[PDB]
Formats: sequence, C-alpha cells, structure tokens
Amino acid sequence: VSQVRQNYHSDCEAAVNRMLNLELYASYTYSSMYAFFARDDVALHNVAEFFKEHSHEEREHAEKFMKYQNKRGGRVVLQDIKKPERDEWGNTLEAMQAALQLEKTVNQALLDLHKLATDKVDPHLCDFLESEYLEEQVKDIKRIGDFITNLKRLGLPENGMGEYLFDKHSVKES
Amino acid sequence: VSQVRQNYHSDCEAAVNRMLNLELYASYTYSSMYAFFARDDVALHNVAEFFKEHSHEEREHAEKFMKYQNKRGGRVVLQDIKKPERDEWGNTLEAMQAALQLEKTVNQALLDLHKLATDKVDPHLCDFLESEYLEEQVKDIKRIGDFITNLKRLGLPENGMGEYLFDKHSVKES
Amino acid sequence: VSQVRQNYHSDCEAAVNRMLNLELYASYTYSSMYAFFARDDVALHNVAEFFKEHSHEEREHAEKFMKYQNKRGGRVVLQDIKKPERDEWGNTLEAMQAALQLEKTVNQALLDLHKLATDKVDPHLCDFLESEYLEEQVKDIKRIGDFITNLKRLGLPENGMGEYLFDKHSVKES
Amino acid sequence: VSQVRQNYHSDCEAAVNRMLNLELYASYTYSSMYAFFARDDVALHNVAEFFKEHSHEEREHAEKFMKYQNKRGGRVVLQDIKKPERDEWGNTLEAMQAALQLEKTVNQALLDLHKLATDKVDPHLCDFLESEYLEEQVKDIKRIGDFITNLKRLGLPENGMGEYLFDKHSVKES
Ligand SMILES: [Cl-]
Ligand SMILES: [Cl-]
Ligand SMILES: [Cl-]
Ligand SMILES: [Cl-]
Ligand SMILES: [Cl-]
Ligand SMILES: [Cl-]
Ligand SMILES: [Cl-]
Ligand SMILES: [Cl-]
Ligand SMILES: [Cl-]
Ligand SMILES: [Cl-]
Ligand SMILES: [Cl-]
Ligand SMILES: [Cl-]
Ligand SMILES: [Cl-]
Ligand SMILES: [Cl-]
Ligand SMILES: [Cl-]
Ligand SMILES: [Cl-]
Ligand SMILES: [Cl-]
Ligand SMILES: [Cl-]
Ligand SMILES: [Cl-]
Ligand SMILES: [Cl-]
Ligand SMILES: [Cl-]
Ligand SMILES: [Cl-]
Ligand SMILES: [Cl-]
Ligand SMILES: [Cl-]
Ligand SMILES: [Cl-]
Ligand SMILES: [Cl-]
Ligand SMILES: [Cl-]
Ligand SMILES: [Cl-]
Ligand SMILES: [Cl-]
Ligand SMILES: [Cl-]
Ligand SMILES: [Cl-]
Ligand SMILES: [Cl-]
Ligand SMILES: [Cl-]
Ligand SMILES: [Cl-]
Ligand SMILES: [Cl-]
Ligand SMILES: [Cl-]
Ligand SMILES: [Cl-]
Ligand SMILES: [Cl-]
Ligand SMILES: [Cl-]
Ligand SMILES: [Cl-]
Ligand SMILES: [Cl-]
Ligand SMILES: [Cl-]
Ligand SMILES: [Cl-]
Ligand SMILES: [Cl-]
Ligand SMILES: [Cl-]
Ligand SMILES: [Cl-]
Ligand SMILES: [Cl-]
Ligand SMILES: [Cl-]
Ligand SMILES: [Cl-]
Ligand SMILES: [Cl-]
Ligand SMILES: [Cl-]
Ligand SMILES: [Cl-]
Ligand SMILES: [Cl-]
Ligand SMILES: [Cl-]
Ligand SMILES: [Cl-]
Ligand SMILES: [Cl-]
Ligand SMILES: [Cl-]
Ligand SMILES: [Cl-]
Ligand SMILES: [Cl-]
Ligand SMILES: [Cl-]
Ligand SMILES: [Cl-]
Ligand SMILES: [Cl-]
Ligand SMILES: [Cl-]
Ligand SMILES: [Cl-]
Ligand SMILES: [Cl-]
Ligand SMILES: [Cl-]
Ligand SMILES: [Cl-]
Ligand SMILES: [Cl-]
Ligand SMILES: [Cl-]
Ligand SMILES: [Cl-]
Ligand SMILES: [Cl-]
Ligand SMILES: [Cl-]
Ligand SMILES: [Cl-]
Ligand SMILES: [Cl-]
Ligand SMILES: [Cl-]
Ligand SMILES: [Cl-]
Ligand SMILES: [Cl-]
Ligand SMILES: [Cl-]
Ligand SMILES: [Cl-]
Ligand SMILES: [Cl-]
Ligand SMILES: [Cl-]
Ligand SMILES: [Cl-]
Ligand SMILES: [Cl-]
Ligand SMILES: [Cl-]
Ligand SMILES: [Cl-]
Ligand SMILES: [Cl-]
Ligand SMILES: [Cl-]
Ligand SMILES: [Cl-]
Ligand SMILES: [Cl-]
Ligand SMILES: [Cl-]
Ligand SMILES: [Cl-]
Ligand SMILES: [Cl-]
Ligand SMILES: [Cl-]
Ligand SMILES: [Cl-]
Ligand SMILES: [Cl-]
Ligand SMILES: [Cl-]
Ligand SMILES: [Cl-]
Ligand SMILES: [Cl-]
Ligand SMILES: [Cl-]
Ligand SMILES: [Cl-]
Ligand SMILES: [Cl-]
Ligand SMILES: [Cl-]
Ligand SMILES: [Cl-]
Ligand SMILES: [Cl-]
Ligand SMILES: [Cl-]
Ligand SMILES: [Cl-]
Ligand SMILES: [Cl-]
Ligand SMILES: [Cl-]
Ligand SMILES: [Mg+2]
Ligand SMILES: [Mg+2]
Ligand SMILES: [Mg+2]
Ligand SMILES: [Mg+2]
Ligand SMILES: [Mg+2]
Ligand SMILES: [Mg+2]
Ligand SMILES: [Mg+2]
Ligand SMILES: [Mg+2]
Ligand SMILES: [Mg+2]
Ligand SMILES: [Mg+2]
Ligand SMILES: [Mg+2]
Ligand SMILES: [Mg+2]
Ligand SMILES: [Mg+2]
Ligand SMILES: [Mg+2]
Ligand SMILES: [Mg+2]
Ligand SMILES: [Mg+2]
Ligand SMILES: [Mg+2]
Ligand SMILES: [Mg+2]
Ligand SMILES: [Mg+2]
Ligand SMILES: [Mg+2]
Ligand SMILES: [Mg+2]
Ligand SMILES: [Mg+2]
Ligand SMILES: [Mg+2]
Ligand SMILES: [Mg+2]
Ligand SMILES: [Mg+2]
Ligand SMILES: [Mg+2]
Ligand SMILES: [Mg+2]
Ligand SMILES: [Mg+2]
Ligand SMILES: [Mg+2]
Ligand SMILES: [Mg+2]
Ligand SMILES: [Mg+2]
Ligand SMILES: [Mg+2]
Repeated sequence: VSQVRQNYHSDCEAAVNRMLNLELYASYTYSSMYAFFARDDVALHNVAEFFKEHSHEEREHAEKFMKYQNKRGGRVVLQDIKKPERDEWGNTLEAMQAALQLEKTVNQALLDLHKLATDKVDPHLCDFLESEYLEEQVKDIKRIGDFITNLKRLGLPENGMGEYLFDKHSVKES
Repeated sequence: VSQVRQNYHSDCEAAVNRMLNLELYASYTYSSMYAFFARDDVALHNVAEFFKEHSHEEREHAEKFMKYQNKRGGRVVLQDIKKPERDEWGNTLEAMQAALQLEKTVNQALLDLHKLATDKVDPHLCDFLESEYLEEQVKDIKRIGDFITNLKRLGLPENGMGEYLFDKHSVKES
Repeated sequence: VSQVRQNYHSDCEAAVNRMLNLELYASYTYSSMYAFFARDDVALHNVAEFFKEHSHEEREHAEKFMKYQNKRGGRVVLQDIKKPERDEWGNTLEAMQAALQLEKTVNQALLDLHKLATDKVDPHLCDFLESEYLEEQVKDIKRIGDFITNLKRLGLPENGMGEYLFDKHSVKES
Repeated sequence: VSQVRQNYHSDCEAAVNRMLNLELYASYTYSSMYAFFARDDVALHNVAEFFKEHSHEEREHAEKFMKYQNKRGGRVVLQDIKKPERDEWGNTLEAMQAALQLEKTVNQALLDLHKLATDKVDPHLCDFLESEYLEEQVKDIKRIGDFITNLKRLGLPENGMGEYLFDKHSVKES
C-alpha cells in the first residue's frame, strides 16, 4: 500500500485508469478530425483548428487523471489507445455529430465515475470530477449542439456555401 | 436559536468545534518541530522553516472553522490545546513521518466530518470541506510522502550528508 | 489521385503514416516515464518533467508528419497507439537507458525513411527529414548518453544520494 | 573558365538559365491574372492582389537564380519571356486551376534540376533547391488546391455569390 493512500478504493483507482484511456482515445479522434479537415480536398482550416484544439484539451484532461492517480497513491496503468472509429469524417455536420456523441460518451463515463466515488464514499474524487470536468463537459456539449443546429440551418450536407460560411463565422479564425 | 441558523445540525456544530481544536493541535505540533530543527545541535533551518510555515497554515485553517461556525449561527467553543506528543523529533525523517501521520489524522477527521454533513443533509458544509480542505490536504500528504521517499533514498537516518543535502535542495531556502 | 500530389510515392506515403504512429508510441512511452517518476515512492520530479517534456516533443513531431502527409496530398491513416513496454521503469538509469534505445529506434526509422525517399527520388521528403528531424535526433541521443554516463558516475543504481543529486543538477528545475 | 568556378557542370549552368526564364514566364502569367481580375467587368480585387503578389514572388525567385549563377561562376543568359497562354482567365476557378498547373510545371522543372544536380554530384545546387524552392513550392501547390476545393464548394463557375464570397474571405483583403 502507498504511504499516501487514504480512502481510495481499488475500484476507483481502476476506473481512473480507464478514464485516462478514454480521454486519450477522445484526443486521438479529434486529431483525426483535424487532419481530415486540413486535407486539400476538404480544406476547412478553421474547422480543422477547432478539432485540433479539442484534441489538445482532451490530452490535457488525460494528464490531469495521471496526476490525480499519483496524488492519491494509486498507480497509473496504461493500455493501448484505440484508433478512431472512422478514417474520414464526411463533412462538418457529420464530424460535429460524431463529436457530440463522443462528448456525451465521455460525459457518461465521468458521471459513472462520480456514482462509483459516491458509492465508495470518496468526496475528494467527487470534488475533482465536479470542479475539473462536469461543467466544462456540459459547456462543450452545448457548444457542439449549437453548432449542429447552425449547420442544419446552413443547409448541410448539401449546401457547400453554407459549410464555407460556418468555417468563416462560427469557429474562431486560425 | 440564532436568527441566521438554517439547516445546521447540533452534531455538525460540535464537530466543527472539534475540528477547530484539532487544527490548533496540529499547528502546535508543527511549531514544536520548527523549534527542534532550529536548535544549535540540530541546525537544519530550511526544514525548520517548512514546519513553521505549516504551523501557520494550520492556524489559518483553525481560524477558517471559527468563521464558518459564526457564519452558520453556531457557537465557537474552545478547549485546551494539547501539547505535542514529543518534545524532540529525532531527525528529518522521523519528523516527516510524524507529519505524514498528523496530516492523515487531520484528513480522516475532515472525511468523518464530511460523512456527518452528508448524513445530516448539509450541502453547504460538504462544499466548504471539499472546496477549502480536502484537496489541499491530499497535496500536503503527497508532498510529505515524496519527502520521506527522498529522505530514505538519501540514507536517513544514518547518512548525515544526505540529511544536510535534503535541507539545501528539497525544502525552499528560508 | 489528389490534385496536389506530385512526385509522392505510395510507399513513402505509407511509411510517413508508420512514422506518425511511431512518434505517438514514443510520446506515450515518455508519458509513462513521467508518471512513474512522479509517484510518491519514486518522487524525482525534475526527472519526471524531463520525460513529460519529451512526451510533448514527440507528440509535436507526430503532428508534423500529419501535416506533411496532407501537404503532399497523401492521406493520414491512423493505427492503435501501443502501450509502453513496461509499466514501471526501475530508476533514473534504467529509464534513461530505455530512452536511449527508444531514441535510436526512432532514429533508425527516420534513416530508413530517408533511404526510401532517396530510392524514390523524393528530395522534398529528404529535406524534410534532414531539416526537421535528423539533427534534433542526434542531439537528443547525445544528451541521453551524457546523462547515462553521469548516472553511472553517480553510482546508480545503488547510490540513492547520487540519484537525488542528478535530479537536482542535471535536469532543469521544474 | 571563371576563377570562382568549382564543381559546376555546364549542363547545370544551362538548366539554371532555363529555370530563370521559367520563373520570369510564371511571373508574367500571374501579372496577366492580376490585370484580368482588376478589370471593371471582373472586379475581384482581392483575387487580383493574390495574383499580383505571386507575380512578385516569382520575379524574386528569378532574381535568386541570377545571383546563384554568378555566385557559382556561371554566366546569366537571358531569352525572351513568352507571353501567357491566355489573354483572359474566365473566372476565379479557371484562374486557380491554371495557377495549380503552373505551380506544378515549375515544381517539375525544379525536381528535374535536382535530378541533374544529383547526377552531376553538385550538393551545393541540391541544397539551394531544397532550402530555397522545394518546400515553398509544396506550400503554394497546397494553398491553391485548397482554394480550388473551396471554389467548387462555393458553386463556381455558376454561383456568382460564391465567387464574391471567396474574394472576401479566402484571400487577404488588399
Ligand atoms: Cl485506501
Ligand atoms: Cl486521501
Ligand atoms: Cl483509508
Ligand atoms: Cl473514510
Ligand atoms: Cl475511493
Ligand atoms: Cl480498496
Ligand atoms: Cl487499471
Ligand atoms: Cl482502459
Ligand atoms: Cl479553409
Ligand atoms: Cl505530485
Ligand atoms: Cl489517497
Ligand atoms: Cl493501479
Ligand atoms: Cl491508457
Ligand atoms: Cl492494451
Ligand atoms: Cl486494449
Ligand atoms: Cl482506447
Ligand atoms: Cl463515428
Ligand atoms: Cl471511414
Ligand atoms: Cl462516441
Ligand atoms: Cl458518498
Ligand atoms: Cl462522499
Ligand atoms: Cl468543470
Ligand atoms: Cl450540455
Ligand atoms: Cl453558435
Ligand atoms: Cl439549403
Ligand atoms: Cl441535414
Ligand atoms: Cl454557430
Ligand atoms: Cl438549524
Ligand atoms: Cl444555511
Ligand atoms: Cl432549518
Ligand atoms: Cl433543509
Ligand atoms: Cl448540519
Ligand atoms: Cl440540531
Ligand atoms: Cl462543542
Ligand atoms: Cl475539542
Ligand atoms: Cl541549516
Ligand atoms: Cl461574519
Ligand atoms: Cl446556518
Ligand atoms: Cl456550540
Ligand atoms: Cl479548541
Ligand atoms: Cl478543555
Ligand atoms: Cl481538554
Ligand atoms: Cl488539543
Ligand atoms: Cl509522534
Ligand atoms: Cl520526546
Ligand atoms: Cl497523528
Ligand atoms: Cl446528503
Ligand atoms: Cl446534502
Ligand atoms: Cl482544498
Ligand atoms: Cl495524498
Ligand atoms: Cl520531492
Ligand atoms: Cl547511505
Ligand atoms: Cl531508513
Ligand atoms: Cl525531495
Ligand atoms: Cl505522385
Ligand atoms: Cl510535390
Ligand atoms: Cl508526379
Ligand atoms: Cl519527378
Ligand atoms: Cl516519394
Ligand atoms: Cl506511387
Ligand atoms: Cl498507411
Ligand atoms: Cl503504423
Ligand atoms: Cl523530486
Ligand atoms: Cl495545409
Ligand atoms: Cl506531393
Ligand atoms: Cl494513405
Ligand atoms: Cl497512427
Ligand atoms: Cl490498429
Ligand atoms: Cl495495431
Ligand atoms: Cl504504436
Ligand atoms: Cl523497455
Ligand atoms: Cl513493468
Ligand atoms: Cl526501443
Ligand atoms: Cl534520390
Ligand atoms: Cl532525390
Ligand atoms: Cl533537425
Ligand atoms: Cl548522437
Ligand atoms: Cl551532462
Ligand atoms: Cl557509488
Ligand atoms: Cl551501474
Ligand atoms: Cl549530467
Ligand atoms: Cl567546374
Ligand atoms: Cl563551388
Ligand atoms: Cl571542379
Ligand atoms: Cl567535386
Ligand atoms: Cl554541377
Ligand atoms: Cl562542365
Ligand atoms: Cl544557357
Ligand atoms: Cl530559356
Ligand atoms: Cl473586388
Ligand atoms: Cl556576389
Ligand atoms: Cl562554382
Ligand atoms: Cl552560360
Ligand atoms: Cl531568360
Ligand atoms: Cl529568345
Ligand atoms: Cl525564345
Ligand atoms: Cl518564356
Ligand atoms: Cl492556360
Ligand atoms: Cl484567351
Ligand atoms: Cl503550366
Ligand atoms: Cl550526387
Ligand atoms: Cl551530391
Ligand atoms: Cl523552400
Ligand atoms: Cl503540395
Ligand atoms: Cl482554404
Ligand atoms: Cl451552387
Ligand atoms: Cl465546377
Ligand atoms: Cl478557402
Ligand atoms: Mg512504502
Ligand atoms: Mg486495485
Ligand atoms: Mg482495432
Ligand atoms: Mg464543489
Ligand atoms: Mg466549477
Ligand atoms: Mg472544455
Ligand atoms: Mg471534457
Ligand atoms: Mg459573409
Ligand atoms: Mg465578415
Ligand atoms: Mg435572537
Ligand atoms: Mg448543540
Ligand atoms: Mg497532557
Ligand atoms: Mg449522497
Ligand atoms: Mg457532493
Ligand atoms: Mg478545489
Ligand atoms: Mg496545504
Ligand atoms: Mg490541511
Ligand atoms: Mg479531385
Ligand atoms: Mg498507397
Ligand atoms: Mg498489447
Ligand atoms: Mg538543420
Ligand atoms: Mg529534440
Ligand atoms: Mg526526435
Ligand atoms: Mg549539491
Ligand atoms: Mg546548488
Ligand atoms: Mg580570369
Ligand atoms: Mg556551358
Ligand atoms: Mg508566341
Ligand atoms: Mg538541407
Ligand atoms: Mg527548408
Ligand atoms: Mg511561395
Ligand atoms: Mg515557387
């Protein structure tokens, strides 16, 4: 047993390792979306940069779980990072729809970890999730939903002019 | 009943007074460690200053419980502050080991108070503990554990050169 | 065929995807080393930060291969990122020895890609490797070799005081 | 023989003169595109400025070949600069398609000169091409390809509103 460990259940330790992996998986998916939108035959570079920034965010969130594990006296255990589900992402609407689903998947895993922490009477882990993850997660889901609404309004997938305009106005100039 | 009191159980009020006392006790122990390391026949002044700073931190944490009590309409009730368990602290390793145990004792009392607050359905007291105590407590326990690991690596208790080097490199120059 | 593609062999395209994967693999290994050295029972935080910085460097080098692929009209194809070979890294000497081997493995893959680019008469890919990778790779290998020499001089693995001193003097304060 | 000449084949000297001419030819084509887009019955002035800037770039690249020739002890020999292939350029899509082809033609000539330099064992000329031309050439080809993709998305040639929007958003305000 680690000399620092106190009130830290083995199940929570394992679930934090699984969260770490899921954040890395999410980062890698967003990296794939970045590369797709930067293709010469896609060429929506502000959309590409949005996804690149989200990849970096998810990697930072993985790092925060590594540090959490060590602070509690758990032990980081890494697994393979699975490649993304698709190699090509269709268009801005399909990608944003996939991002919404990804963000909801990550949110459900966070919520499930909060349930576990609650069951194991671990208020430090509850706090960590509430303070560092849950709200920023709700904000991301909201933003992507707002984007999907606007992509539909702009006539995606058919309306290429609409897609062009989204890249100029909805996402920040890179 | 205080005019401000709302949703504040008598048991929680009493437990906050006991936490106040425990923080004062912890402060006083750290003060003893400070004085020991500043002795002419010990003379590890950066280690001494580390413990002096921790004494001041614990006193500030006691003050925060006094203010909490008043904000909720409870009543501060003070008890004697017991002298520390030892009059002399051996060496840097023994002191850090005693500090780890002290920090874990304080952590357990915080966690027990969170349990009580949860049982009495007091989310304000839960929040206060999560926001002001639990994380900083985990950080302190981690730091002291890291120090103990390094003191062992440096050959304590036998290796005086190792002890000298810890005071120069691991704790901030005072 | 991409409208931008010119003088870019399919074999080179595939080898760039494999390089991308290898850089991600190297990043992930360095992340594991970071987490290990930040454990409470290891606690060599400057060594940990050295490896964290190298993880970030390798991730940036992966990103540069993604961008290269798109610039040439190739297509990024991602594979799983394999977990590192070890879950725990022994001590600073064992980790640095593993890092040397990793850097040499990456170097050999770069050199092999340069051979391929040369065989396929692709001077743009040769230049990219020479200008962005080969020299920085030689510098990293040299630095890690210098470190191993110093860790041996300091008496690793047995000499814990030596290991402590390396973390204070050889790697930058984090 | 020039007193400075060393390791500089006559064939390479001649090919550098031909490259100089081709860069001047490319400059002149881009100037024609500039003038076309500035016509009162075309009036896409940001597109016009993009082509004017590229004309100036190609002229600068011609000048760099003149200086190279002199530095090696070769002798600049000028030929007529042929007028561009068209007197009118249709619309933004047709012009960008012609620019892509032009950039690929120049790239092929650069690559062919690198082959020649390699055959004549002239590493200075290889370096010059790799360091000053090949990468910037790949970037230009990529940019123009990205533009063509966006012009198609915007409904060119039929969609005049799309063409108007490209001039406002894709090319820098002049
Ligand atoms: Cl525990
Ligand atoms: Cl704890
Ligand atoms: Cl416990
Ligand atoms: Cl507990
Ligand atoms: Cl737990
Ligand atoms: Cl457990
Ligand atoms: Cl696990
Ligand atoms: Cl996992
Ligand atoms: Cl774009
Ligand atoms: Cl830490
Ligand atoms: Cl813990
Ligand atoms: Cl574990
Ligand atoms: Cl993992
Ligand atoms: Cl695995
Ligand atoms: Cl797996
Ligand atoms: Cl995964
Ligand atoms: Cl998907
Ligand atoms: Cl796919
Ligand atoms: Cl998903
Ligand atoms: Cl609970
Ligand atoms: Cl709890
Ligand atoms: Cl949050
Ligand atoms: Cl939401
Ligand atoms: Cl919006
Ligand atoms: Cl529409
Ligand atoms: Cl739709
Ligand atoms: Cl929007
Ligand atoms: Cl009450
Ligand atoms: Cl209240
Ligand atoms: Cl009440
Ligand atoms: Cl209530
Ligand atoms: Cl209460
Ligand atoms: Cl009560
Ligand atoms: Cl009381
Ligand atoms: Cl008391
Ligand atoms: Cl001292
Ligand atoms: Cl007050
Ligand atoms: Cl109250
Ligand atoms: Cl009271
Ligand atoms: Cl008291
Ligand atoms: Cl008393
Ligand atoms: Cl008493
Ligand atoms: Cl006491
Ligand atoms: Cl004691
Ligand atoms: Cl004593
Ligand atoms: Cl204690
Ligand atoms: Cl409750
Ligand atoms: Cl509650
Ligand atoms: Cl806290
Ligand atoms: Cl801790
Ligand atoms: Cl430390
Ligand atoms: Cl020793
Ligand atoms: Cl010992
Ligand atoms: Cl230390
Ligand atoms: Cl090709
Ligand atoms: Cl090319
Ligand atoms: Cl080709
Ligand atoms: Cl070729
Ligand atoms: Cl190639
Ligand atoms: Cl091919
Ligand atoms: Cl591939
Ligand atoms: Cl691969
Ligand atoms: Cl350290
Ligand atoms: Cl690009
Ligand atoms: Cl290419
Ligand atoms: Cl491919
Ligand atoms: Cl990959
Ligand atoms: Cl795979
Ligand atoms: Cl695989
Ligand atoms: Cl891998
Ligand atoms: Cl290994
Ligand atoms: Cl292992
Ligand atoms: Cl290796
Ligand atoms: Cl070659
Ligand atoms: Cl070549
Ligand atoms: Cl380099
Ligand atoms: Cl080297
Ligand atoms: Cl060195
Ligand atoms: Cl030794
Ligand atoms: Cl050895
Ligand atoms: Cl060194
Ligand atoms: Cl010569
Ligand atoms: Cl020469
Ligand atoms: Cl010669
Ligand atoms: Cl020669
Ligand atoms: Cl030559
Ligand atoms: Cl000759
Ligand atoms: Cl000539
Ligand atoms: Cl000519
Ligand atoms: Cl205009
Ligand atoms: Cl000159
Ligand atoms: Cl010469
Ligand atoms: Cl000549
Ligand atoms: Cl000419
Ligand atoms: Cl002529
Ligand atoms: Cl002629
Ligand atoms: Cl000409
Ligand atoms: Cl033409
Ligand atoms: Cl014409
Ligand atoms: Cl052409
Ligand atoms: Cl050669
Ligand atoms: Cl050569
Ligand atoms: Cl270049
Ligand atoms: Cl290109
Ligand atoms: Cl673009
Ligand atoms: Cl249209
Ligand atoms: Cl068309
Ligand atoms: Cl564009
Ligand atoms: Mg132990
Ligand atoms: Mg376990
Ligand atoms: Mg698979
Ligand atoms: Mg909270
Ligand atoms: Mg918050
Ligand atoms: Mg966020
Ligand atoms: Mg999130
Ligand atoms: Mg507009
Ligand atoms: Mg605007
Ligand atoms: Mg009253
Ligand atoms: Mg009472
Ligand atoms: Mg007594
Ligand atoms: Mg509850
Ligand atoms: Mg709660
Ligand atoms: Mg907090
Ligand atoms: Mg603290
Ligand atoms: Mg505390
Ligand atoms: Mg095509
Ligand atoms: Mg292929
Ligand atoms: Mg495996
Ligand atoms: Mg260089
Ligand atoms: Mg480097
Ligand atoms: Mg490298
Ligand atoms: Mg020293
Ligand atoms: Mg020093
Ligand atoms: Mg002469
Ligand atoms: Mg000649
Ligand atoms: Mg003619
Ligand atoms: Mg070079
Ligand atoms: Mg260059
Ligand atoms: Mg250029
Ligand atoms: Mg060029």
